[PDB]
Amino acid sequence: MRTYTFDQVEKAIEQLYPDFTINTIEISGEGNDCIAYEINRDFIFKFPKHSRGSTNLFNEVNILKRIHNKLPLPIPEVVFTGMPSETYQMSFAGFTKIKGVPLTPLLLNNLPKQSQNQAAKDLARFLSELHSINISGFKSNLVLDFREKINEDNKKIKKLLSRELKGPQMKKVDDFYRDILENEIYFKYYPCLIHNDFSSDHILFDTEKNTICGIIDFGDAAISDPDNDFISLMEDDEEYGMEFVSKILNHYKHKDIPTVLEKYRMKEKYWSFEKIIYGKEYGYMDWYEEGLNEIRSIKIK
Ligand SMILES: Nc1ncnc2c1ncn2[C@@H]1O[C@H](CO)[C@@H](O)[C@H]1O
Ligand SMILES: [Cl-]
Repeated sequence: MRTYTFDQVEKAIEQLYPDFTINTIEISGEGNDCIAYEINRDFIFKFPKHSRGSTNLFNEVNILKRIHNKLPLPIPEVVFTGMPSETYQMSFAGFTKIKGVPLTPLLLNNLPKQSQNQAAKDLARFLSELHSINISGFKSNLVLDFREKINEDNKKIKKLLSRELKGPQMKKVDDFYRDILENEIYFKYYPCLIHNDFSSDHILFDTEKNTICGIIDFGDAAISDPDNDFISLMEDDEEYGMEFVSKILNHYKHKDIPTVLEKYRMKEKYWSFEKIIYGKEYGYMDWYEEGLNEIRSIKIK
């Protein structure tokens, strides 16, 4: 992973946009892929920590352009873009800053009921529109076929762990994957554009009006199961929990809530495997070793 000096950030931007005066530059936050810099309190510029992150940033730029002006909450607008090199598909990008603070579960549960309900309705409406966007222009690098993802994961896990697990432990890994694969419910969805990291840290809130004022972080958006964007809201402490999320599902007119729950339960168990792979694909040994220990020692449905 690479980090950046403030000077490097300013030089990179100067190279392609020499007429843009930078007065203020501060780190705004940081995810798996990118470090974010707030520039002139007007813009957020993302700089990739690594190649994989850069490809995600390239995709985020492409998606945000394709959906500009289509959705009923504000989303970042692409204003500046960097260049490809032998290392990065895109060396940086600058988006409009969306104002607001994350709608944390704490903040949400302290709102008056009327604003909680309005927030659930505004989310459903946003997701209905997002999930309705015409996907036919989106190439295969943006398509995340869940069955292919599960089979490809099964193969990455075997390749990574065949020297790390004993016989019965790998047996339990095969039983687990066989069980998921034989359940049709995970695989029969109508593919749609999904945010795919749809959680409270990415939902921005205006406390003067008590209304959601933006959705951010599209670097994982992909063509996939629309249910992914309800399950990412559901974790009982970390996120909103079921009472709130069923108001979103009801506003969205979801026809099959129990399927949403079943997907959520499966994704809870699936986390150990995600941790191994993420471990290696994003260079986080801590996750790797945590996921390995869980496969080694603990029951998995
Ligand atoms: N366009 C934006 N407007 C407001 N905050 C942003 C924006 N983009 C990124 N951020 C912040 O920097 C982090 C990493 O992208 C985000 O989760 C958020 O904290
Ligand atoms: Cl469209």
